[PDB]
Amino acid sequence: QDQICIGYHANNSTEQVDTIMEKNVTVTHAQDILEKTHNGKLCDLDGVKPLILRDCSVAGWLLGNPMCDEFINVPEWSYIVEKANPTNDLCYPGSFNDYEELKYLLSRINHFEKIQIIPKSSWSDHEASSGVSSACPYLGSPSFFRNVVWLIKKNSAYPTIKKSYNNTNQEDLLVLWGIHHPNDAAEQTRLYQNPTTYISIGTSTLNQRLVPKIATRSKVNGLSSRMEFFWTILKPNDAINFESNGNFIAPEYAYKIVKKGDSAIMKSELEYGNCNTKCQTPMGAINSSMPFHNIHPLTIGECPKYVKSNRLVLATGLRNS
Amino acid sequence: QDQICIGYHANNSTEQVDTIMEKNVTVTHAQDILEKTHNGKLCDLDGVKPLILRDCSVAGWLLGNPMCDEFINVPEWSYIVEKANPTNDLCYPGSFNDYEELKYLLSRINHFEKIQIIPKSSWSDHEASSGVSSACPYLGSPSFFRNVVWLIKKNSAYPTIKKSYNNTNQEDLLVLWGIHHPNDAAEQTRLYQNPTTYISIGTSTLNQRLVPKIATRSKVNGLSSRMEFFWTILKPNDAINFESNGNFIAPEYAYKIVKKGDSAIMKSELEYGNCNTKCQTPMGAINSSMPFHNIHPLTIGECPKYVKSNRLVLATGLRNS
Amino acid sequence: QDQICIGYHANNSTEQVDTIMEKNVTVTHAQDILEKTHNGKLCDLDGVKPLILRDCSVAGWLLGNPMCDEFINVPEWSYIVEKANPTNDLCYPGSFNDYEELKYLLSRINHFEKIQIIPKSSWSDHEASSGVSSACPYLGSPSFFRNVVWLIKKNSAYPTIKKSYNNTNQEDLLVLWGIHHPNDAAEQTRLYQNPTTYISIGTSTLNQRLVPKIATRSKVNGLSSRMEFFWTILKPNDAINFESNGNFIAPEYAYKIVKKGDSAIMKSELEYGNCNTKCQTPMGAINSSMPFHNIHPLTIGECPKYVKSNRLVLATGLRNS
Amino acid sequence: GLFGAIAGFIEGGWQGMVDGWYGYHHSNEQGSGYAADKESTQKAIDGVTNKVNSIIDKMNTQFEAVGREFNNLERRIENLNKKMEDGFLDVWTYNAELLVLMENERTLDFHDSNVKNLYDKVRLQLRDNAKELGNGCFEFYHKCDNECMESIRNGTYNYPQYSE
Amino acid sequence: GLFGAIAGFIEGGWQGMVDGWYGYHHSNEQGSGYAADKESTQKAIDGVTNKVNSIIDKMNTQFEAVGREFNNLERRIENLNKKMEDGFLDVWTYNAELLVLMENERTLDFHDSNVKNLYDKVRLQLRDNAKELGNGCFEFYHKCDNECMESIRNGTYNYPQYSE
Amino acid sequence: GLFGAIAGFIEGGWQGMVDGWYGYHHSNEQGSGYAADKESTQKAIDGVTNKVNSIIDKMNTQFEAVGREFNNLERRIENLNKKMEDGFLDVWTYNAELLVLMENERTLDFHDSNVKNLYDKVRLQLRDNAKELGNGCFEFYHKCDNECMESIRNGTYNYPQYSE
Ligand SMILES: CC(=O)N[C@H]1[C@H]([C@H](O)[C@H](O)CO)O[C@@](OC[C@H]2O[C@@H](O)[C@H](O)[C@@H](O)[C@H]2O)(C(=O)O)C[C@@H]1O
Ligand SMILES: CC(=O)N[C@H]1[C@H]([C@H](O)[C@H](O)CO)O[C@@](OC[C@H]2O[C@@H](O)[C@H](O)[C@@H](O)[C@H]2O)(C(=O)O)C[C@@H]1O
Ligand SMILES: CC(=O)N[C@H]1[C@H]([C@H](O)[C@H](O)CO)O[C@@](OC[C@H]2O[C@@H](O)[C@H](O)[C@@H](O)[C@H]2O)(C(=O)O)C[C@@H]1O
Ligand SMILES: *[C@@H]1O[C@H](CO)[C@@H](O)[C@H](O)[C@H]1NC(C)=O
Ligand SMILES: *[C@@H]1O[C@H](CO)[C@@H](O)[C@H](O)[C@H]1NC(C)=O
Ligand SMILES: *[C@@H]1O[C@H](CO)[C@@H](O)[C@H](O)[C@H]1NC(C)=O
Repeated sequence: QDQICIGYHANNSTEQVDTIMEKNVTVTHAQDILEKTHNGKLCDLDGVKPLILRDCSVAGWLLGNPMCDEFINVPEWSYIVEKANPTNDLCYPGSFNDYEELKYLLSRINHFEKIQIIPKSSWSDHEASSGVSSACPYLGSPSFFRNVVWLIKKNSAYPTIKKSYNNTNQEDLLVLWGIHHPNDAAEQTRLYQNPTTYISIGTSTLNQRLVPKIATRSKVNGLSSRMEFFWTILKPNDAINFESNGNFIAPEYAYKIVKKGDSAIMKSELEYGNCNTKCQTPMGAINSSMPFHNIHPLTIGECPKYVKSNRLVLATGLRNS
Repeated sequence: QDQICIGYHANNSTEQVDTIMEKNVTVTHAQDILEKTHNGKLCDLDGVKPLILRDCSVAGWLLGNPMCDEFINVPEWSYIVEKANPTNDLCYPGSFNDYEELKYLLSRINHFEKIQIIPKSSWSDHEASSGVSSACPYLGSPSFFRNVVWLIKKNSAYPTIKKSYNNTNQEDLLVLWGIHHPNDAAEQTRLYQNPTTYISIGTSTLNQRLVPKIATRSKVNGLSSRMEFFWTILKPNDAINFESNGNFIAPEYAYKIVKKGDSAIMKSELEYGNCNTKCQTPMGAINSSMPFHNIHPLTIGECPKYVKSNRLVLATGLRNS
Repeated sequence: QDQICIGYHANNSTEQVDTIMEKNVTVTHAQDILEKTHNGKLCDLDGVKPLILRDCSVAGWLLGNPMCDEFINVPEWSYIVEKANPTNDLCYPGSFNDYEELKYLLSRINHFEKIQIIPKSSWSDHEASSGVSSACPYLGSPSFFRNVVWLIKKNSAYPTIKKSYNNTNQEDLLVLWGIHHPNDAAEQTRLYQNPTTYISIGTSTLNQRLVPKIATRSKVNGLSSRMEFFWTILKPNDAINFESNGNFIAPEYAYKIVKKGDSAIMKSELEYGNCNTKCQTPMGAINSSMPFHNIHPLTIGECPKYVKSNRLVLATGLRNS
Repeated sequence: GLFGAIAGFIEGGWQGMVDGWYGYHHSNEQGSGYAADKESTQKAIDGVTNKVNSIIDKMNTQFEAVGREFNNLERRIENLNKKMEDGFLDVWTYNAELLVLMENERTLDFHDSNVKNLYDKVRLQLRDNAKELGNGCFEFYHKCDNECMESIRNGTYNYPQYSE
Repeated sequence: GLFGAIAGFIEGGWQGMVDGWYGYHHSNEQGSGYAADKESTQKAIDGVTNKVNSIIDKMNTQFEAVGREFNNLERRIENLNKKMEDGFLDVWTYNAELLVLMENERTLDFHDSNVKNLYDKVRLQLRDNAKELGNGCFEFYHKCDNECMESIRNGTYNYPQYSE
Repeated sequence: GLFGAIAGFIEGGWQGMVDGWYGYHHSNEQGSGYAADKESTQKAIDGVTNKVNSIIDKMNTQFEAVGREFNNLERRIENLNKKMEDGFLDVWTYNAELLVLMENERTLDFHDSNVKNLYDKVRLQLRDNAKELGNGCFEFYHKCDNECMESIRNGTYNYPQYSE
């Protein structure tokens, strides 16, 4: 006869979702909110290209390891990529004060501008072109870190140094220098004449006195000697004052901080792909409209939200027999 | 004929709430659980008045910056208010060891009692009333930090000092002292005769040796010299031992910690209102029965729960056409 | 006549659960998911027995406090138990560099193997069996820390020491040594002849110079002198180099790290029960199928999930009049 | 409406009933009127009062931020400190807002449930003795005096009352 | 089924209805057919669209992990850093998964609610004029032309239509 | 009761039914009795078993606190460490308690749902052949032998069975 019936939609989709009381439930329509794919590349970030340290560390770059000449001048970057174990670091064995604190500063910077603050030619009463070592070779010849100069005596004499540089720029200056720790008293006089030496350094803020440690150590990269490096941020119109009668590894080039900004130091073995992206992870870039992802927690750019899941599916439709 | 009908309440309230599936839904009755108003003042906390450092820093207060005389004696406080950039700090340029660690201790204290542990008059073989500087002026005349005394030579002589103080109180003692770093060897002898000096300090626990750093630095507040300050907590019945042959900035007044307790160091440009409260934020006090608020996360007292929201309304009644 | 009725289960259980809108609701069946009981003992963990420092601290153990002989040799452990205030620590007053950082390393280790790296008999030109003190008594007689030797002069002479040890094992070496800080210049010469002394120490990585601090301090355990101890991890095939002309507290025994692993340092006054467990808390072990517990947050082993609650009951059945 | 009572088969609300959330409206021989069902109005006021207090009690120990400062060479732990305190204050802001969104809904569907359960309280009593109009009202197959309304209004209505 | 409509008294779904989530299926004199109830289909699409967007908006400020490094003598804060970042990324993973599990359910029971509320839309109109088959269908006590179906399909059906 | 079945129109529970959560109670010619509806009892035991296990599985990676110590001049990071571990252990305590409160409720309303869905399983079968007493019971317009009860008890009841 006559009839009327109330029913509901159904279709052919096999997609399943979960609820609290039941898993693997098939539905008519769903929405996956979890991006699970990247391009496996290291891309530019919104058109600004990353700085990919290759087999160089931050220290090798900033100090100017001769094996790191690729980075002598470096344009504005978006983020920095460093390998887990860069082979080019401190060619001359030693240490780098407050290194992780510097690395952190770097994640807050987008561009350095290398400038010569004390030319190697200005040293009239000390030797400046003999500060080289087999530990730091360039094309097979003994060399050294490019941005600092290892001064030694001249005509059997090391007059005490009084050098001063005033930051007359409008940008903060990253200034690096070092001290050399010999292996015995003979080496000390051989390099510097003076047996008992020091290096004082002052700014508005900094007030340090360094004395070299002449002592017996185990050979690293062939040497028992050590080079120990220091740094500071020189604020505009402040000056830095060096006084030393030996073991001084004087600055030559320093870095104007021309662009503070949001940045990062990615640990990744990957290298430069040739691409652009809005979201970059250390294992590859992301291009998605998804609100979530599961690729890597350490990320940079306008990215989805990281989550440890392998599947996250929202149910929009209804049950389906 | 005869009838019976089941219905529900309704009224005139326009108040809206949100749900997951629908926003801006009008209801009969609701409850706002988010306090969004403060009095814009810095009040007493349950009748005990805060300590409002004005243009003085914690260091200026504790060391006794002459521009900070308002705080020479300071009653029990409930919390401490410091400006973001206090203008009265280290009038004589230099530094303050473990300053943030001291600041943290302060948030655990409610009352100091200044006491004279080494009177300025007790120095028989050194000058004690000439330790002043243009950097630290009081009413136009050269002065210095009040709680420590800057000793210099007397009759072209600086005998080595052996001074000792035993904490015979039942309270912990906060004891401050300093070392002076000159700018050249001439200044060193001019102040102290002795060219090579030191300051040793010992307790049960402390065992330090300080040597001044005579070096060239950039002028700050007119000077290239520096004053560097140290502190320790002297426990009841322990003693502190000073030995020095120059550059010693000896203690005179110290602080008995008479009241440990819950406290805070608020950063606020605000100053003393004339009021009382149970809950104080850095931008104003709170008086509410609300379980939540959105005014400031750093808070002190019996306060609501901080939340970043701008609206939080619970639905008690029902839907309203 | 004829009837059919639909109803539901009911029974005699008085157990209650909570909901958002209603507390203390009785139900037919429930499930408590909160383990609230321990055995009040310190057990073995899966058959491997803990190391229970008794009245000895980590420092007393590792340095070899004579009152700590119980731990001269110590088998593989599962976790370490230390009292809140061990009475046997630094018998000779002083300090222990980077102690908490060492304690943390320990929570990453399961077994040390004590080995003699410099025998006490090898010191031909210094005294090695007179380095004892009343501060460190053994059975009533003056003694010292067992793992290090306090060298003094011999025939009114202290030749400068050049000692070197190469880690020829395949395991990392924990190596401890110290410096002695005298109380006056007389004591310095009485022990070491030389008035001005130092201790240099080098590895691949370490490059330190220590000078003793001769100064007046308050008596602790009867003495004004201090012993200050240092440590390092010696990596396989690296060597450690000591040079000193006084105040050197030389190593004798060191610790091969034979078993890295997951571990812990429990703070507990409890001592060895005689039992085994899968989950150990500082106030007692746990044996449960419960998914949660409320006994103590700091835990080790396959344990339930810690939660601050006192009751957590899930409703499986239904309402019960 | 999840149960479909409120704003479903019942088009709107009764302004004239200023006596509670749920009730009635009759119109017999002796006039019209309103009466608040003090029964279901109580199991409802008990509901939201406990709900509000539970939402508040679940969050009395939340997360307090304390002030810590760091120097120019402690930028790492300073950032750690910053993000760790921002961290907890974000999750608790999430927890508050999310609990409100979720319980505002279970609140509205709770009033819908009660109405659906009151229309069924009456419907499961006046079986043949009335006709379900379907707009929320019933029409009797007999006359219902002001003492007949009360028996329904308190739970026990007598079936012996003829038909058509 | 929490309301029992979907997969309860209605055994399955209508493949032939490719016009929406809820609808009808008649069979009168002038043939059979399907028609999507654009009414309840809209209050449903409004539901899940707002639901998806709310789930996403509730978690746009979540927790970002930044890279910090530590030396060989900073193993304590390094571990603190590690576990604190693992900490937040665990709770937010919990928050996401748990919100999905809970709202997938309130989603399914929402479609069950709507069907239960549509069967009751028709049932509360064709009181005596039809017999509830109980499998989801009704059978008329009169003939129902293609203009009779439409009056039910938009909310106002006329009762004056005789019986048996 | 959100669906109003349990403790609503059905005043209480049947102690005599020790065979499951939902069931029946008949009284025909051949005597009385109880029978557990193994059907809905299974879709219910499946419910809470998965629910318990989901609550547990959602929180197996929670937050572990490890022991770290700090000296007298590390009071800042010590406090950071303290509050950061107290922090996570607070939110997870919140997460546990809150999930229990919320799912205990959806548990009770789930049993209410099933009863409401069983009374409707029978009601949508014995349309005219019985009268809904309204207290949870039905009364037949014919006699119902012990083989008549079984047909209802497993889903297919035959309508051809006369009236009054
Ligand atoms: C500026 C200078 O003197 N460079 C030397 C360098 C330094 O003298 C030395 O590094 C001190 O720090 O010495 C170098 O030769 C080192 C060479 O010496 C042998 O005795 C040793 O056995 C070899 O392994 C090797 O170290 C050097 O190259 O670093 C030479 C350099 O000219
Ligand atoms: C105790 C004492 O000697 N106070 C002196 C102070 C100290 O000598 C000085 O600070 C060393 O630390 O010197 C002060 O005068 C400084 C004055 O000196 C000029 O040469 C300089 O060009 C000026 O800018 C100014 O620094 C001082 O006031 O601090 C005087 C004080 O009496
Ligand atoms: C190696 C050695 O010389 N051991 C001495 C020890 C040291 O000389 C001393 O610790 C220096 O660090 O001295 C001890 O006797 C100390 C004894 O001296 C009195 O003057 C003092 O008043 C007493 O309280 C007490 O300290 C010692 O036992 O430590 C003796 C030891 O032989
Ligand atoms: C640096 O140069 C400017 C301008 O010549 C000068 O005023 C300033 O004092 C200098 N800085 C220092 C610390 O000498
Ligand atoms: C301080 O004084 C008390 C009592 O005079 C004395 O016993 C104690 O040893 C003193 N403290 C020190 C370290 O000298
Ligand atoms: C330790 O011994 C090995 C083998 O004898 C040697 O090759 C190595 O260089 C030594 N280590 C040092 C640092 O001397």
